[PDB]
Amino acid sequence: GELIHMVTLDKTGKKSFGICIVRGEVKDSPNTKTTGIFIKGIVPDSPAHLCGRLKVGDRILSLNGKDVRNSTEQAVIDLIKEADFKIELEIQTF
Amino acid sequence: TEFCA
Repeated sequence: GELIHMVTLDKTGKKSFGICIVRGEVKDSPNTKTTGIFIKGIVPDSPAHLCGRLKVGDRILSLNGKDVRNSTEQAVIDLIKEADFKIELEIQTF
Repeated sequence: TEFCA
């Protein structure tokens, strides 16, 4: 069972949010596939890690209200770097 | 690993 939920990360006092992402695809069916931005790695002791509500394999649907379903990896990274100390992520998990 | 923030 999957679920879309919201996760806010605050990197105050940390070097970065701690997420590494990649463009990926999963088969939503049985005869179709969906593409998107997925969390490929999480940095230990980073906000993403300490949060505990973000998992490797989760897909990022939006960032601070911006749809990133079809964004390039670099575009999402730029968006994150343009943010202050916080980013609100719409996450699809499980 | 590229694309981390």
